[PDB]
Amino acid sequence: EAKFTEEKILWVKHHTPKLITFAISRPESYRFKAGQFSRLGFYEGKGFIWRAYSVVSAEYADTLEYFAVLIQDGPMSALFAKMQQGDTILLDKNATGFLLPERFPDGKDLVMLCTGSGIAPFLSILEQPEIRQRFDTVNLIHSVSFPEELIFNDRLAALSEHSFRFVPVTTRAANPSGLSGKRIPELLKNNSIEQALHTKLTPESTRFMICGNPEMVKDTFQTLLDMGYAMHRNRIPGQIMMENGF
Ligand SMILES: Cc1cc2nc3c(=O)[nH]c(=O)nc-3n(C[C@H](O)[C@H](O)[C@H](O)COP(=O)(O)OP(=O)(O)OC[C@H]3O[C@@H](n4cnc5c(N)ncnc54)[C@H](O)[C@@H]3O)c2cc1C
Ligand SMILES: NC(=O)c1ccc[n+]([C@@H]2O[C@H](COP(=O)([O-])OP(=O)(O)OC[C@H]3O[C@@H](n4cnc5c(N)ncnc54)[C@H](OP(=O)(O)O)[C@@H]3O)[C@@H](O)[C@H]2O)c1
Repeated sequence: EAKFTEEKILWVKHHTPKLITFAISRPESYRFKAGQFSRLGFYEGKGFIWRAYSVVSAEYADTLEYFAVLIQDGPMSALFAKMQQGDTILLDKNATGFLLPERFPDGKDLVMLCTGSGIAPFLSILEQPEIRQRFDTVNLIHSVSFPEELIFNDRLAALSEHSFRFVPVTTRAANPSGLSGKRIPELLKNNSIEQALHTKLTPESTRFMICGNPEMVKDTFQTLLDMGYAMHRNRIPGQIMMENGF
């Protein structure tokens, strides 16, 4: 039939005036791999409006959960800001994306680097039991401007205490637990991330995922290349995978 189904908003949590999570009903035949994104839409008059969102919830969960930054004057943000439980929302029948760490042949330490809402796919990746089994450590570095935007801080930090480490980065204000004042590319360059994790990072043992602001992705990729890392390819195992968070 159609390329999408009509689902319902099950709930909406307004963590801050600009940051929301929400959940939608999940058709039994909707399958995705941790790290992928859905396309969500609404009827817009006689037409549609569609956007991509990384699935935050686990592959095995019975709902679909998402995490959205409300963009000033954004068309989809405007709908998200007024949507309520019970509203109809459209779910494209197909999930997409290549942020798939199991494609890495080996590696001792998985390091996921994200900004803002780009944390979303890594939250779903964190639920896959085999990811934790194949990596000696799994690390998540999350960069936001202010600590109030670290909305998953409480539980990620609870999961950190085969090890899992969470390092918050706040670029425009201090945060006690993690790194403050500096963006991820510089924190890779000056050894701060390597020191924060207590794990030496090398091309031989470290595998990188990057998701977030496109300028951050380019800057991080360039920094890693200068440090001897390589892009994962169809025929080269490599040590870097990346996806623009928007
Ligand atoms: C593969 C992919 C995955 C995505 N996953 C998510 C997700 O999990 N969560 C999410 O919030 N958005 C996600 N986005 C972006 C999302 O699809 C929309 O762009 C976003 O919801 C804003 O839509 P809008 O209509 O309100 O404004 P738009 O017209 O779509 O965007 C206006 C501008 O706002 C900025 N912007 C848009 N989205 C973001 C963002 N999330 N963070 C920072 N700046 C942004 C950009 O400069 C953009 O040009 C993803 C985009 C892609 C391509
Ligand atoms: N949050 C911001 O600082 C900021 C700035 C300009 C516009 N906006 C707008 O505000 C809305 C919300 O955005 P957001 O804060 O969720 O997303 P964001 O602008 O992408 O910021 C999230 C994180 O990404 C970092 N970052 C940005 N560019 C980077 C780069 N080139 N290299 C490395 N790290 C980089 C930011 O550092 P910094 O804090 O140092 O930028 C911040 O830590 C969007 O409409 C966005 O366009 C936000």
